[PDB]
Amino acid sequence: SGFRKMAFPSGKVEGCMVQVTCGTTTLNGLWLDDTVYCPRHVICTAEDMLNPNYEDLLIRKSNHSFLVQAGNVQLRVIGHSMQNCLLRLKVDTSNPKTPKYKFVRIQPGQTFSVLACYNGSPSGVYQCAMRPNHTIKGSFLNGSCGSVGFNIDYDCVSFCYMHHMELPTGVHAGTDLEGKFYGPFVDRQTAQAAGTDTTITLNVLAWLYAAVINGDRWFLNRFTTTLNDFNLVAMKYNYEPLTQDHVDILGPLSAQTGIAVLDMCAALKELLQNGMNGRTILGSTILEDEFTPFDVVRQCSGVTFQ
Amino acid sequence: SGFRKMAFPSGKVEGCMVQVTCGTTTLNGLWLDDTVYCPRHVICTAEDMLNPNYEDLLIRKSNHSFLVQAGNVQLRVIGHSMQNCLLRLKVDTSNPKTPKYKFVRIQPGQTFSVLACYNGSPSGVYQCAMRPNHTIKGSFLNGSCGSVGFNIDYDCVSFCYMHHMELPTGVHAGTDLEGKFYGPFVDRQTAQAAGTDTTITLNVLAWLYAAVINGDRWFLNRFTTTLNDFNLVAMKYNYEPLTQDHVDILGPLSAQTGIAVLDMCAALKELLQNGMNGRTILGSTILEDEFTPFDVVRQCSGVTFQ
Ligand SMILES: Cc1cc(S(=O)(=O)c2c([N+](=O)[O-])cc(C(F)(F)F)cc2[N+](=O)[O-])c(Cl)cc1Cl
Ligand SMILES: Cc1cc(S(=O)(=O)c2c([N+](=O)[O-])cc(C(F)(F)F)cc2[N+](=O)[O-])c(Cl)cc1Cl
Repeated sequence: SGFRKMAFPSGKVEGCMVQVTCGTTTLNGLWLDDTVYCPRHVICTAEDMLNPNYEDLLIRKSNHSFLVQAGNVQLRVIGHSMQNCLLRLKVDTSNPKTPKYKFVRIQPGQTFSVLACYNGSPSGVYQCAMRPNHTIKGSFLNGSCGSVGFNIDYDCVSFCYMHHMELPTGVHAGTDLEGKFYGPFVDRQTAQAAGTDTTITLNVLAWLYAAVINGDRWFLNRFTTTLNDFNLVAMKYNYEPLTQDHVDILGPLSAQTGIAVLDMCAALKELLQNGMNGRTILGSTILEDEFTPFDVVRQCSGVTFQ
Repeated sequence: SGFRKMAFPSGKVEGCMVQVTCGTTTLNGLWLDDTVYCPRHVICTAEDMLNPNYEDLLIRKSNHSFLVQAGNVQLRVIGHSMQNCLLRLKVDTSNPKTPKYKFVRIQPGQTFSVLACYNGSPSGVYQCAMRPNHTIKGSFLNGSCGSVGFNIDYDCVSFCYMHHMELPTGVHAGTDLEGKFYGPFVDRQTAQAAGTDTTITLNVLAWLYAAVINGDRWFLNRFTTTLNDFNLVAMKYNYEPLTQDHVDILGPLSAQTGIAVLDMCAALKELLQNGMNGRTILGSTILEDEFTPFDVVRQCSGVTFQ
């Protein structure tokens, strides 16, 4: 029993973190096989960040412009290229600790683990959801950029995030491991801001199913609702519209608990209109939206506490 | 910016997790040098758990009664002893992945990282506080016992918890790595229950300092208080009494933010009596008590957002 925001064990990623230095700028890189990945912003100087032309800044560099440090060992760069907002540095040593991996572009609403790192040294690990507005509420200080986000699937690490910037509201933005930003953000100093966000409806419903699996039914009711009537309430409370696809995804959780998805939606509607009346759900006084259906099935028992 | 419950990177502990089998019972063990540590409950049968005599159950075992599996490799037990509520199995191979480590007995209020494990395979990692009533609000299913709790100090892993049981309220209990239980619990099936708990005052104050370091001052006020007047309010709201030692510990955070500890206590008192009036603190609608002063200094910037 219990229910916590659980991260994936981080060892397989820890063995991939390196330090990349260009000029006066140091940040983190990801070393897989004979390639190091890092934010291309490493090549900017303290006067370059307003309107840096990365094509122009990079042509002016050589392989030995880049210092890559793996622990106390210095790796030699024998090649370099730009891929979107990342640099790819070829090095003369293949990472012996390379795990099985893939690069994936995650969808909004989906969760992953972040290994926060400074100067190539892992510092902490925590779970994050990709917000609908394509930012994450991370925890990051200066020098964290190049820290990565991942999920682990058996022995395979699916890398999905590399950190690049903090936005004015203190939330965070970055790219996939192909260097394409999540969201409309750019790696230069502008007036960019997070767009308005919304609550991840599918994840709140997932979490209500987790609460029932863990033995709590207090918030249920005798009503049902149609998708459309639910969605009228949803927009009132700044929730994502629920779709038939989302209803289908909740099938397994619905089967395990014997509660119809649209009946759970009726419960949510009531929670939204009436509040929680001093009560908690899985320890929480608020409706949580950073657990996916997948996250609930991973962590919760396969047999419910009836 | 941001503020999250951050766990320590778990790789150094992942390389220490093994599977221990005796009879029909399988659970997790911790392999350091040539010793495997695990809960002594591994030697009970399905009819032994009411009043097992572990001295009696163990004398009846040999070294080959125990099957220890490290990944796909079988370790051979060449010795065994009981230390309080743990077994210590000597094996014929020293763990090549042994990190620098120590065993520590943590105090209530203190936090650590849990590496949740099943059948010797790490599954997830999350941060926990040792409650004043000596339980933890973990997330654990059948087969998690022998999962460990730890803190990491440079390259040194300080092991402080090994998991043994779930109590009737769904909270968790275990021992230090000398096999001594935290709390009055015993490793047998009885009517034992968690005693009443209280909020960790020192940690709530720490977290209020974190909120100010991160730029938020809304909850402050123009008042101060004495220790004694604060403590009158504290017992009303089921908070730990604040002591001069706790005031002294908050010194560094007090200096960084320019807010006197007893002035922050006046703020807490007001929060306790008046509520949060629809507002949040570091994203939270409630007062959080699972971050220590140490945790705040580890994660927060050393320069406050004035
Ligand atoms: C990719 C990257 C960006 C920055 S940044 O200078 O700090 C930065 C950037 N940025 O990416 O160039 C954009 C923005 C904004 F415009 F999006 F707000 C804000 C910041 N910032 O936190 O000062 C730093 Cl230091 C390091 C890296 Cl690796
Ligand atoms: C050390 C240990 C205990 C149990 S236990 O059978 O599950 C157990 C124990 N226990 O430790 O013997 C005590 C209590 C209680 F009395 F404290 F409530 C409750 C349980 N339980 O969750 O069924 C299991 Cl399976 C595995 C281990 Cl390694």
